[PDB]
Amino acid sequence: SDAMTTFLQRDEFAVTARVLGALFYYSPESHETAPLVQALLNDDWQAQWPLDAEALAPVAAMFKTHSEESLPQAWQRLFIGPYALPSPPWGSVWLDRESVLFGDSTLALRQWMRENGIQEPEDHFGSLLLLAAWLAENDRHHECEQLLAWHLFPWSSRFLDVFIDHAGHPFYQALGQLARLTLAQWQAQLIIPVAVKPLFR
Repeated sequence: SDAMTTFLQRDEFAVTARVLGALFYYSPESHETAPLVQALLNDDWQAQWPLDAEALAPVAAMFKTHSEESLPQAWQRLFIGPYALPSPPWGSVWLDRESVLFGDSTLALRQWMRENGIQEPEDHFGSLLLLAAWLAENDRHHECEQLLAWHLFPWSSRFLDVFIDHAGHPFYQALGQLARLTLAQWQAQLIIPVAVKPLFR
């Protein structure tokens, strides 16, 4: 490392948070993400992602792996309904004893946001990554690390493990794996430790 390469690489965190967050937040047909989806399905991108090539290669291939289920079918099944979601992408599902939306962990996140002047529940996996990206982009690094350590990482690894195991569409399995690898890199570099919180699901 040196100061020049570090500065030139400043956007690695935020851009990867934005990609991962968007792909969990928006439908794969959205104007926001369809071009990214198309590139993951068809094009050469992995060299530009800030992970080791050996770790990325299987993931890039998994994105391109065929299913008879369409991406819009999978998105609906995984994130919308009507049947229970295999891995619901909201923090309070994992961190609240009753496993509801707008739970106690959601309120803890809200309080933290309010005390730091930061402004549908807020604890969606994709929403939290998009918020982390915004914080990093606006030079609020201390706050970004608290968001990750206290409000995302206590549940994200569990959510991702279940999602990867049960997604059942290669595109979304790959997205889960990419997120797991990327967030693990971030966790390993965090200045402060992850809050250890009970997980109920």
